[PDB]
Parts: sequence; structure tokens; C-alpha cells
Amino acid sequence: PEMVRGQVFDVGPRYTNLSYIGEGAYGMVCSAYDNVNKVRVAIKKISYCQRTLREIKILLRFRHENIIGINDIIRAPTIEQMKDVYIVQDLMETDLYKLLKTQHLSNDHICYFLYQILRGLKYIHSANVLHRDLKPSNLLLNTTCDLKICDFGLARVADPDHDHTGFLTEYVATRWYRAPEIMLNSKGYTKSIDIWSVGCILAEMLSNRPIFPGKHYLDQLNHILGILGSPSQEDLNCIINLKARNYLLSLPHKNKVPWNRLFPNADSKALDLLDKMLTFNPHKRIEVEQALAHPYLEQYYDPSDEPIAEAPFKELDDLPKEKLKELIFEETARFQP
Ligand SMILES: *CCC(=O)Nc1cc(C)on1
Ligand SMILES: *CCC(=O)Nc1cc(C)on1
Ligand SMILES: CCC(=O)Nc1cc(C)on1
Repeated sequence: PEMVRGQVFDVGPRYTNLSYIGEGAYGMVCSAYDNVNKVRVAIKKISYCQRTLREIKILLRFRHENIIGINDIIRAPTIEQMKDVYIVQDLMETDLYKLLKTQHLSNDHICYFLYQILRGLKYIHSANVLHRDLKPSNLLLNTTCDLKICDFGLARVADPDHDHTGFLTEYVATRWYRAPEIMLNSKGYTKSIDIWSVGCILAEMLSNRPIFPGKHYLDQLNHILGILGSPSQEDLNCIINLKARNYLLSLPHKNKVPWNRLFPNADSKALDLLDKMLTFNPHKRIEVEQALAHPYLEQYYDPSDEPIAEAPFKELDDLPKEKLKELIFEETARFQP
């Protein structure tokens, strides 16, 4: 079996000429030459977690141009022998995190990237799925700037009727992209949580810097309020939880920072859409289909070419380890000879 940085990376004879790419959310990732399709591919070693089963089930069900697919899964032929799982995907030149660290984006690139994010998100939301961890590093790009959403490890089926929670409830997803309501009264079980993340991504494309780089849980909220300003009476009245509402009432009045002052070189239509995605009240926040129909995206908008899922998708953290391993074995069976 082939080895990489003194660690087993056992992808069988189909995949050769490994090159270390780096570490991702799951472990070691290499490119390899796929001797069947005659192209280099990306391979991630997984070494279970409910997140692995969630990713695999979702990615195998979805089929969309702006969502990363699974090309192949490598594992031992039996549960008893199965230790590692290798997930083979299209090799992508880069991701939006790397690109923003190094490259200024043209307005045309920002518009095209945002279109493709929203086009992919339309499909995810049409399947009643929430991604819940949208951020630049989870947006892959190829050499021609085709964009694909990845990492469904934190995804959930939407459940708005069970979204309410108390103030300061702990949350898993990446802090800088969390909607204000996560810190106040929301479990992140509604589609509006993903639109906020997209808004944060758009702002980050406009300036190459994260818009709300909070250093800890509550500081994230105070970055958001530092730009949006104090919520209105109406928006406060929507927060029925007293601890959350009284926290907000305790704060000094903060003025809204105009978007054109934060992003003086931005397209005005981009800033109108940004405003609508970064709305404090999640009930007032623009939805994915409205965002696609926004004038900023008029060059691209074509709802007949923005497909939806054939059916809604449909738990994991309630199962013992032996049960989760058995389920991963079953979900990956289709790739065996
Ligand atoms: C879905 C995100 C992803 O695949 N990212 C990644 C892989 C590597 C090696 O670094 N980032
Ligand atoms: C708290 C009341 C509220 O904001 N609800 C609401 C607003 C909109 C557009 O839809 N529901
Ligand atoms: C599917 C994942 C992927 O292609 N990841 C890569 C590729 C390069 C370079 O950097 N990350």
C-alpha cells in the first residue's frame, strides 16, 4: 500500500502518483492519478463520526453542477477489515479561502461566484437541507472559476417549528459566518441561517477580509451590531426570550455603518443584495430564490437552468458506534466491484 508523509494512504492500484495537498476537516488529502478516467483527482482519507455518514449520504443523493460529487469510495470488503474510508472527488485548483488570501476579485468574478453559490444553495434548500457551515474554504473552484459547494458534515434537514432556543446556546458551525439569531434564540434549523453565511461571503469577496471576525461566541454578535446598528423596536419585539431581548436592550445605541462606506468600490446592486442577505431579523431576510432574481445577478438569472432536487431529503447522533460503522459500510457498498 502507498505511503504519504510516513502514513498509510491506501487507495489501491486505480489511484497512483500521490501528492500531498494538505489537511482538511477530516484528515490527509492527496491528489492522485485516476488510471481509469485518466485525470488527476482529489482523495480524502477518513479515519465513526456521524459527520462522515451525513456527508456521504447527502453527497451521494445530490446531483448538481455547483455541489461537489463523490466519484468513488475506497474501503475494505468487509466491516471487520474496514478501518479507513477514502473519498474520491473532482480535483479543484483552489477554494475561495485561498483565493481571497492572495487575489483581488473583479466585480465580474464576485457576481459569477455569488450566482453559482446561490444556484447550488437553491438545490440544497429545495431538498429541505441546510448546509449550516458555508464559508470560503467550503467553496471549491477549478481553473475556469466553476464553483462547487463542499463539506456537508454539519448539514441538517430543515426544522423551523423546532428552531427556538435560549440565549447563549452553544453552536458548532464556524463562528465568523453565524447569523445573529444563533447567539440569541436560534438552533440554526431554518434556511435563513445559510443566507446569512452567503451574505458574509459576499462581503468578504468585496474586500478580501471577513466582515465579522469575532474572537469568541458573544463578540461575534457585537461585530454584527457594530455594522448593522441597534435592532429596531419591531425586530427586538420578535425576540420573545427575555434573556436575549434584555441583553440587546442593555447595549448602548449603535449606528448603522452604510454599506457604501465599508465597500466604496462595490457595485451598488451588489450592496443592495448584501443588505438583504445581512438582515438582522431572519424572518425579513431574503430567500435563495429571491436572491437569484435580484438585479445584481440579472446577467445569469435563469430559473429554468437553476434545478431543484427530485424529492426532499430525510437520526444519527442517537446510534452506537457499531451501528454507525455498519451504516457507513452499507452507504459505500455501490462502489465495490
Ligand atoms: C470541502 C472543503 C475541502 O475539500 N477543503 C480542503 C481540502 C484540502 C486539502 O484543504 N482544504
Ligand atoms: C416578529 C415578526 C416578524 O418579523 N415576522 C415576519 C416578518 C416577515 C417578513 O415575515 N414574518
Ligand atoms: C475536492 C477537493 C480538492 O480538490 N481539494 C484541493 C485541491 C487543491 C489544490 O487544494 N485543495
